[PDB]
Amino acid sequence: IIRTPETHPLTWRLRDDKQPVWLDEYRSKNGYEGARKALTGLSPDEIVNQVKDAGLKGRGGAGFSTGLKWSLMPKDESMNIRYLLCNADEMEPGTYKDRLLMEQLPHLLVEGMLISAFALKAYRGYIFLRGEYIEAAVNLRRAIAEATEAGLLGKNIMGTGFDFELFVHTGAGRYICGEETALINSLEGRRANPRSKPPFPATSGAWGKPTCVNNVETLCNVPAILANGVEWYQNISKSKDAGTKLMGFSGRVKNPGLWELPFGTTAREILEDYAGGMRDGLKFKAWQPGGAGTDFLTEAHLDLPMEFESIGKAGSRLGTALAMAVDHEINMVSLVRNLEEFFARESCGWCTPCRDGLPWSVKILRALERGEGQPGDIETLEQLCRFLGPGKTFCAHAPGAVEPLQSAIKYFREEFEAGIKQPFSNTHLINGIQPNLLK
Amino acid sequence: AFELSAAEREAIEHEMHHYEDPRAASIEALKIVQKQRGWVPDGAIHAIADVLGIPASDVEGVATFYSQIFRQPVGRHVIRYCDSVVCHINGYQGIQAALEKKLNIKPGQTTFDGRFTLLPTCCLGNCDKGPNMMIDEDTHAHLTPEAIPELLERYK
Amino acid sequence: ATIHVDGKEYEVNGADNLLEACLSLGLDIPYFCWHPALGSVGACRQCAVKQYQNAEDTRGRLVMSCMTPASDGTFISIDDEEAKQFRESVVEWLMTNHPHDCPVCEEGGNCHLQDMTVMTGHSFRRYRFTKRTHRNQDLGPFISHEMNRCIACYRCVRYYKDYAGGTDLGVYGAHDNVYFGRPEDGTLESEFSGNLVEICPTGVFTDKTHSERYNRKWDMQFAPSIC
Amino acid sequence: PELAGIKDAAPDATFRIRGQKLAREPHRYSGRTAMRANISVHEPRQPQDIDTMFTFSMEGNNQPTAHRSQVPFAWAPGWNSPQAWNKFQDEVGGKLRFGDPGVRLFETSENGLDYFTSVPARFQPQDGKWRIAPYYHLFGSDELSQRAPVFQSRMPQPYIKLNPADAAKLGVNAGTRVSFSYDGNTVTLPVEIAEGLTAGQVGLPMGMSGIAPVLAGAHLEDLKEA
Amino acid sequence: VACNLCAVACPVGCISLQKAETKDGRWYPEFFRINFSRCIFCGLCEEACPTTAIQLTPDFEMGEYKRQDLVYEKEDLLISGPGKYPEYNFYRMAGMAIDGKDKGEAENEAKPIDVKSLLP
Ligand SMILES: Cc1cc2nc3c(=O)[nH]c(=O)nc-3n(C[C@H](O)[C@H](O)[C@H](O)COP(=O)(O)O)c2cc1C
Ligand code: SF4
Ligand code: SF4
Ligand code: SF4
Ligand code: SF4
Ligand code: SF4
Ligand code: FES
Ligand code: FES
Repeated sequence: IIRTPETHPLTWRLRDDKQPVWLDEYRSKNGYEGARKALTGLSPDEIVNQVKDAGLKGRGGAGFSTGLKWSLMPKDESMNIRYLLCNADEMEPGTYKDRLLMEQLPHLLVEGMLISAFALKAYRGYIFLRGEYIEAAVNLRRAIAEATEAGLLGKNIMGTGFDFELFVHTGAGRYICGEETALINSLEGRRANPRSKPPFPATSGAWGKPTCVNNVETLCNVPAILANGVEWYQNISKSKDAGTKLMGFSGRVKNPGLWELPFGTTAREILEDYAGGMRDGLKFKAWQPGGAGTDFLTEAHLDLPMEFESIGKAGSRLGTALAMAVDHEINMVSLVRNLEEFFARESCGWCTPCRDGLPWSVKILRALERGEGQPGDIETLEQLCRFLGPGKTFCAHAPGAVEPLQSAIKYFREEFEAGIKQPFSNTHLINGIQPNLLK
Repeated sequence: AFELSAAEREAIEHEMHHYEDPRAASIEALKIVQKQRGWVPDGAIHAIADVLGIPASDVEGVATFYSQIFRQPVGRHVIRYCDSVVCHINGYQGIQAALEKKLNIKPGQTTFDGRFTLLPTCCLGNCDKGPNMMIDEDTHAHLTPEAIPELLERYK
Repeated sequence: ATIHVDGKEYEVNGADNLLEACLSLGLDIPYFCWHPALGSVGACRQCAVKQYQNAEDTRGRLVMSCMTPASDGTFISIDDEEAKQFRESVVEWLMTNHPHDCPVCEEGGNCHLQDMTVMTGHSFRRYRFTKRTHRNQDLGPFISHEMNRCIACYRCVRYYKDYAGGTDLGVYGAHDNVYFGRPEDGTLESEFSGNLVEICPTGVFTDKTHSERYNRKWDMQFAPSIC
Repeated sequence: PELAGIKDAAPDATFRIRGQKLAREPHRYSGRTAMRANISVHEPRQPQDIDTMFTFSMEGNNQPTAHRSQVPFAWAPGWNSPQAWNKFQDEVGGKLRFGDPGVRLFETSENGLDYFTSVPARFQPQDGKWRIAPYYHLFGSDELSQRAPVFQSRMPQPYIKLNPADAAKLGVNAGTRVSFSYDGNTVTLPVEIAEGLTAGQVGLPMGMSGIAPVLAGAHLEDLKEA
Repeated sequence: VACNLCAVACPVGCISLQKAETKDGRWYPEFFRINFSRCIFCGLCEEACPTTAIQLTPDFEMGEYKRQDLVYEKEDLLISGPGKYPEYNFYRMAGMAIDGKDKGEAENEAKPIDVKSLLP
């Protein structure tokens, strides 16, 4: 499938030989031209206004607009010490787009984050990459060397005079590091604990300085918006959400992978066209749109476009728009057990409900796996999910943790009741004491 | 008995001028010691605290918070098989059973000769080619239980 | 300021948080992670109250009273069923891994966790799985360590590091395996390490000098004196 | 008359809270008919307190709203922890209700002092004489605290602190026992090297056994290796 | 375990004891005395015992010649068997390490996981 730049402004310069694009080929295919336009004839506040007009939203899963985040910094010009972060952690399961992006296109991310720094007067930049991306780190370091030897980073960038430098910090294997405040805390060298709001990271981020963190996909969609105009970017997808998105399916399908699709595309159009359906003798039991932290959906929700507001009233979230399909052979009890086990062993453990209730749900699901369920387990799961909502915990990791649990409860309750076999026996008989027969 | 080498100290200092806070180089210093020795011993926490200036409690908390920084001694090669949801759909249970049959150990334990250490890990970013297994510099994909003895014999 | 607690009008300080304003009035709100001297971090999730936007609101919103400022005209409820259910659930989650140690614990009868378990009305156990255990460090001749009783409320690290300016007490590990103590065995080097026996709401840090010849708080003959 | 403020430090023995005294022990004080039963099965006298407003018994007052300032212990119904001080305060984290106990003897004077013109000279290290530098210890300086048996493991061993230059001059290393004579008595101590000390001084632990705190600021004679 | 719950639960206050600790860390009474001239035989101490150590037995013949000899010390109270509760042992449930029970060896307790362990 040929991806023209008119409707695919992100994946039109890709190579089919699985080889990275260096500085020469990137500069040949419209490299560092819009960045030159912004650094020469366009004010940083005008770039912020262009982002406002384009309606660029966050690609990390929250859906927050980039212009509102960029405009939340204070107007005090004395705070010149400013930091810009690229969230290349990709710690969410079921998401593999950033590895494929970084293995063949580092320079687009570098250019887009350079413009995002110039538009926000950010003097320092960091790419927070996960620690298991070895070849991605090697390619990123080689891109750093090639950009520094060409003058693209450092002092006197093409006569503009803007001082900027980028460093790459590798992760150390924790899922909670992906959150913005926790990424700021882990960048400072402390334990990756999130920070409550108030305060806000736009005011006091990294080391108290103004600091903004953007996703890799957002920082790669920025050059297309800046170079090919704003109204042209608005004229790509005709919906409430404007732009494109990296999309794809994974898990027991014919053609797993990554493609680029505009907003408003229905979820069925990736099944039989891009993925080509599943393997032999597999029934569509469930699917999950936005990685491990999103609600499961059924076949009735498959005919529904992948937007933010479209999934908003559907009882789920768009997430990273990298769905995963669960067939009839995989039981949902074991799947939810594995999801909650991941969310419990990779939780940060700050606040009481997630820290001391996710192991309870994990043990309940372990009992339901072995048939050792007891009457009072599913109700415990509902009570924990109700008491783990947005703001019921310290952050939003735990609402995303128990979104799959409540989704599998709502849609597949009959598979969970089959694990309840023995009656509720919490006490054991003590010889000499008559038990209190509760009714 | 611990002593940071000149190369390790130079690498830690080189990471230290990257950030404006010497505390920010704690994770990278721990990873440097991890690369240069294979694990972080008890004296390494105090050495990193002395070099950086932060207390040893902060370095110990950073080392014990992250899963990819090892505080207990491991073997020559570590095995980090993905056990997340997509690799569960792809069936990592057969891979884990084959690994436990070959190495004759438990997940989290090490072999008697220190040849391998069996560990689970988080998402490896390779869902489309699941299941995946992470050795020191390799991301093995499209795993089958029959190919596990063939894959484990190429590492010594 | 002016707050409406269960329909009753109360005059409080506007700069105070809601938990300290309600505690100053004699109203009982369960809390662990808040201390008057150490500030607030909102870890234990125990001080939930239902705040209403205006005078006539039905659903409200569950909020943390140690983060909520006591602004003028603030309508809250403490004894309504949703907030009590949430606080009982938080106490129950704290009680899942807590050891069966009250008779052989020096904090029995002097325990904040016992008081808040009783205050929330939680007395029936429905947890049947295993409970996590921890090895006990040696903290010297003054402080006795028992990490099974911890509820991960982060008051010790806050006091010892931020307040007391110590350097050899920290939190280690993640999720429910967080460990509070020194990196290795040794004496707590701070000159104010003894205040951990009152900062800690549980029996993790106990007076070892008292532990040698121990008696409960009700059996003690007290007098006000000067050191 | 300069100590005339100590009358207001606490009320006298006739002070009552609605007629009753202040209880020393809590309401659930136990074992009262058995704590002395091994000596005699007859219960003794409750000790009478003619000096203070307190009683050696249950029968008193410890209400958090009692109009008083001397609170023997914090206890409230449902608050058995040290968080009952919240009940005993007017506002939490503030003062004790009905005022904090204690009274300042003197107010701030209107007119101050004058500048002390006696500026001391520099410290000149003389040969043969060593200036004693006081090194106080939280466990070991107050005499009654050293008497406590639990402080004998927390206190450090008595080490005499020396400059590296002075240690080079005498030729003694760290840990070596050196003897010094003060007031005609020779005592030996092991040497610890202090880099932060200055030359011509010698560090000594004030308050320990044999080293009185009066030794601070005094000369020391015959510092030689034992 | 010398937890003093019986002594405070006694409405007459005729139980006196003191906590002592062995080298392995288990708790026991250094002494235990009951003033039986004061005891009303109400069974509140037995009801308040969390270890079922203190018990009231079917024995009424306790008449004495001297009132001082109605103070029963620990050597007169501790019997050779389990009494009316033959199987209960509190130290199988307590989460404090003694001889014969390390951490994690009590009922419904997992093995202690060190923070230096390799598991995620
Ligand atoms: C628990 C949690 C984990 C997250 N993990 C990642 C991640 O691994 N990679 C990523 O790019 N964003 C991740 N995010 C999203 C961002 O960290 C952040 O919440 C925000 O949505 C970023 O907005 P952006 O798309 O404009 O960059 C995570 C968010 C949460 C709440
Ligand atoms: S919800 Fe879980 S991950 Fe988030 S702050 Fe609370 S303990 Fe940490
Ligand atoms: S800390 Fe409190 S709740 Fe825990 S065992 Fe001790 S007295 Fe009981
Ligand atoms: S040891 Fe005590 S003060 Fe510290 S977190 Fe645990 S319960 Fe809180
Ligand atoms: S039975 Fe006797 S010793 Fe026991 S509580 Fe009653 S009066 Fe006290
Ligand atoms: S007899 Fe029972 S209630 Fe009394 S101190 Fe001993 S264990 Fe506690
Ligand atoms: S789920 Fe295993 S590589 Fe992503
Ligand atoms: S006291 Fe408010 S959450 Fe802890």
